Amino acid sequence: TTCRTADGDMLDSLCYHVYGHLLGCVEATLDANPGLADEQQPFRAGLLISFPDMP
Amino acid sequence: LAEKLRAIAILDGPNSTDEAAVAYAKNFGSKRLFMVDPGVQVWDSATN
Amino acid sequence: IIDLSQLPEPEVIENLDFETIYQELLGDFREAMAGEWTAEVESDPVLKL
Amino acid sequence: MIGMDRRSGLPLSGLAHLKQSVEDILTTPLGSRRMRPEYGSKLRRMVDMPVSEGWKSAVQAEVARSLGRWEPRIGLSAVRVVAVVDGRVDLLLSGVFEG
Repeated sequence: TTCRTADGDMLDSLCYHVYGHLLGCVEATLDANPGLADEQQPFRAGLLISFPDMP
Repeated sequence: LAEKLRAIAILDGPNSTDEAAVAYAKNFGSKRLFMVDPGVQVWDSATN
Repeated sequence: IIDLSQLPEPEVIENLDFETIYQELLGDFREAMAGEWTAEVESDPVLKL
Repeated sequence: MIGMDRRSGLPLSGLAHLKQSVEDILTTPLGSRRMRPEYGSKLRRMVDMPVSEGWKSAVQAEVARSLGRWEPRIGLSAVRVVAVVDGRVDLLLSGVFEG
């Protein structure tokens, strides 16, 4: 379920609209994403985050 | 210039004695001039 | 065949002690607060942070 | 309860700690806090909504909600819309003092 960010979107805001809660849902997104943490926290205009299923 | 803009021109007098501060403020007489006489001593980040 | 795991430890990042990390943060803090630093600003709750 | 002041870092407990928490809540939006998307208020989303009698039922709710959630040491008295000047809506918020 890969989604594309915008240039000011942030990680905990995005996966709260997708999942509905943030307990164990942000660091699992950083886990199943290669090089996402290396990228700066204010995301670039066209990075791809693949949100995993069953948080 | 303060009448052309309807502004309040905030002046500052010299850092000399109060005899020189009153004798400088006796030249102006206009309602759009605000004079703050003693100079502020402020900490600098360049000269430390 | 010589074991390399019996040597002194290599440091990939430098390992500074607690005091020179603290004053390195304070210097950056003063630059950020330049023009706004006061003796009252360096209060006890702020320092313990 | 003893907290620190927002500016100047001073430890104040009763008067300004109750004020720096309420006056922050009315202008902090939802999702601005990190890992806390439910802190804040919908008052930043009430901008440019039409000023109706159902709109005041929402603002008097969202004042009672967003302060009722995260500020239990404040008893809200009245949120009365007292003036509509130039689109600006004057809402009077008189709060009680505790502690």
